[PDB]
Amino acid sequence: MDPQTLITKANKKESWRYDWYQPSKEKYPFRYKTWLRNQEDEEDILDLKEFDRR
Amino acid sequence: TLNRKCVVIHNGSHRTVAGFSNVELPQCIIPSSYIKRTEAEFIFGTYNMIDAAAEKRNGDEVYTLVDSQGLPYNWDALEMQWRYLYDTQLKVSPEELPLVITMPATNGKPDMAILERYYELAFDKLNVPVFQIVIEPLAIALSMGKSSAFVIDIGASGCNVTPIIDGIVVKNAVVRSKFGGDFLDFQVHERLAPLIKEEQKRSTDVWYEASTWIQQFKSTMLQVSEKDLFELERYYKEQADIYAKQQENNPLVQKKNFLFKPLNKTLTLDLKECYQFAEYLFKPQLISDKFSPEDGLGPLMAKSVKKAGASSPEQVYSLLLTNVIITGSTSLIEGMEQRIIKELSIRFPQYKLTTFANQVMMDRKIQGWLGALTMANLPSWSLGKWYSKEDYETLKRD
Amino acid sequence: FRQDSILIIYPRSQTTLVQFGLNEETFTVPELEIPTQIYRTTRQDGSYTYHSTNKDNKAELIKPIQNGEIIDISAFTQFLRLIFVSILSDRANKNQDAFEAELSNIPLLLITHHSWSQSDLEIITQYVFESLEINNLIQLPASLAATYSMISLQNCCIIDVGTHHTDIIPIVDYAQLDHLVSSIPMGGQSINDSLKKLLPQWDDDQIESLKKSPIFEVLSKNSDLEFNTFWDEKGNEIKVGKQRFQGCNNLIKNISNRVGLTLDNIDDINKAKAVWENIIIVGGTTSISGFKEALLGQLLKDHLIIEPEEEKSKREEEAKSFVPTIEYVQCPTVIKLAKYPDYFPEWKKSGYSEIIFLGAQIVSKQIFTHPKDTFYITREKYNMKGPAALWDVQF
Amino acid sequence: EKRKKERNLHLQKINSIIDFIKERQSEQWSRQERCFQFGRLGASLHNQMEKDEQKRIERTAKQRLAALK
Repeated sequence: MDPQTLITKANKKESWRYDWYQPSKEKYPFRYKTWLRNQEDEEDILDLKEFDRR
Repeated sequence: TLNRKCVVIHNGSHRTVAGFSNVELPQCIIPSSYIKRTEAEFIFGTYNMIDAAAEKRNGDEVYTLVDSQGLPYNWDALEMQWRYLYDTQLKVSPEELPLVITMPATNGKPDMAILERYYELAFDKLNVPVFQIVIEPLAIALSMGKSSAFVIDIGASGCNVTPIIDGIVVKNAVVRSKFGGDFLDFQVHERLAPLIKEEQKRSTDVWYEASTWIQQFKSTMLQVSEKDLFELERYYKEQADIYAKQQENNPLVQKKNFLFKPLNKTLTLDLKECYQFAEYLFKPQLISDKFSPEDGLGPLMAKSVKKAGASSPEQVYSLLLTNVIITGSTSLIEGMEQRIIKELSIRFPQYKLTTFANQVMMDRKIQGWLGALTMANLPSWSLGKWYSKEDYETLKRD
Repeated sequence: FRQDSILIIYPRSQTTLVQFGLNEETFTVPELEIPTQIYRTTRQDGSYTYHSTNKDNKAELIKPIQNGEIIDISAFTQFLRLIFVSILSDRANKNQDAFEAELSNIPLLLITHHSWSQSDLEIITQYVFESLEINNLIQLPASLAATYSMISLQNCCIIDVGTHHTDIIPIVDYAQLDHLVSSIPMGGQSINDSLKKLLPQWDDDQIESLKKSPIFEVLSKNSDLEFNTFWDEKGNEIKVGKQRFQGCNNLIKNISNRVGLTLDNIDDINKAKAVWENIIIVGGTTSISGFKEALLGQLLKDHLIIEPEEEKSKREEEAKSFVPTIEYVQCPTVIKLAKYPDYFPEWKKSGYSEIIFLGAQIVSKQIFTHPKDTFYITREKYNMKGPAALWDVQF
Repeated sequence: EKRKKERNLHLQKINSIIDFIKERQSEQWSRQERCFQFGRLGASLHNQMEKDEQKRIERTAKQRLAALK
């Protein structure tokens, strides 16, 4: 099948980004990269039995 | 907690300990020295430095980065050490994550310059977005669960005793002794020098010996007298005479044997000789007349307690002597804590000594790093002074 | 979970061992040995499209792992996507209802390396749960998968002799001392290139076939006869003399020096000796016979604590006038190889050179056949912290 | 007034950092115990995979007489 619909039909949900964050006490005078929660608005197949050892 | 990940870097006098905040053990424990190889090449790391010093190449020179004060003094190679941390060990940009670094307890003068150096090191060189300075005897004290504590960090540079009352460091009573691990590196290598046929520029050879077999002698052959050594021979014979009389031998003459690895030779030292090196931490007059007993650890216990009483003294005395924290890599030798127990109970017999120590061997070497680790995971940034780039920009103005 | 839905990926510098589903009677050899390589088409506008084959000779061959290190974190994860979808298509081709039985909930176990970065491991956590959409993920180290393939001894030492590198890892308390993990850049090719020095008139193919010959052993009968004949990859008979007994000594001496410098910095004396008594030497290189016994004997030669043979012999002459031995205080008094698991039939058949894969089958029978989610991130834990939840499921 | 707020915020900063470290002290004890148990729990599955595959070897050795006849 198509490589994306093999994934979506399988394994049955948020997204995450590695982003700068400025924390609150208001806002601290720095930032830092961390894993911030994404908000609402935020190819090929090898044929098997080719690498099968025999 | 906070959605964060901090960088924890501890620059001790002998070991540069670095790791992350989301882990409990450090990413690396590299030495606080480097081989300058001569073009100049600054070899950092543990295995890269022991292999380069085992080559015994000319032009190689082990140069330290942190002096006996606990302060960094070679800031450019410490930057290159910190570049070796962030890239080769931490594998992260220094601008991505916050930083937490360690400072020794001082009397108050040399902090602002080293803060300005740490301003020049975190911002001007690494572009760390925020770095937090914690005090290493304070960070050790809080990580054991104390806001008021009596911390003694016996490192390689010496003994660093620090009285702490209620979160603030009593700075005028902070005394830093000279006799510690690198001094024990000197004394052990001196007495075994007829037994090993041996007896800066050759500090490539000197630090290599101190990191391979002199560190092996202090970890295995060294025993500290838990009394004074003259008091210990008096105490051990009087108990053995009771053991002989109640039923119907000298414990010094127990031949503790050291297999010297560069020569394949037994180094037979009896237990008094193992007691002899550790005596100089508490009686440094046993090597030279220039060292008072106050310069040793024993009378420096009472001197740091009595100066903290003038921070009403006798409550400060009972505050410290019931909150004794023992830490350091040199304190891992057997009998270190009981000698501090004896030398302080003979100087304060009225007060009962309750001394605490991280009994884990690895965790007491990195207790300054583990002290900064707990401060790196605080769930409020108002719990510690987090030096933003603005905090250097307000220091730049006049 | 269902044990047929269990997926284990062991990616290396050269190859990648893949097995989807446990045999449930005995644990078997990994059948799929895919080379760790992806094909990067430089798509116009700058985008990348990652392929299994050379897409019209516009793709470049990107091997995302060399010497165990991830060098391309997006190309590795898309090569993980390349392998995973190839399992998803084959299970959709073989079973055709696998999306409700074999693919409806897939527990993924990616065997990780010590040299993989924290940002690299977190992008893998970001990739598996968003693009791969896989509901669970174990990021098991290659060091801890090796000691969980053995009898799960509490203190061990891992010597991962690869093709171009050797990873020397101490293990105490089922954990990794990251401040003592070192890796020399000397692997299976160091055995080959030392035979290039001993056999200059040969090529790389005859020496690698000599390294893959059955007559290549290390001394610590082949030993009695001087010359022996092996076969080439093309079937040509080639004679060799005593060079089949050498070529391994430089790698053996360099490992034992790096092992001895690693475990001497363990200040806890009780923890270090059980590491010294549980030496584990693994890798695709380590299929050479006699390599582990001489590497053990070199540790007996360089790091075994004993009274010196000159000092014992003088004292034995002094007793000739019963010998009590000199008692030292240093830790490596006994140096032993760890006992290997001799109860898997298929792993005894195909060798234990890839034994890191076998402990993953035990960990996936430990964690994926038990309801405890303490060592894998769920969909809930990814919706809580994301890749920040990766450092709550580590060993 | 202003003096009551400073002493209480100092006591709150003292007690909370003591409490949060004691939380992370217990987090240090909790994570190491799981590493000890699941390592030995992996050792238990080793003995589980041992006894299942050892009786398979013992049964086929007795069934060699059926192959022998």
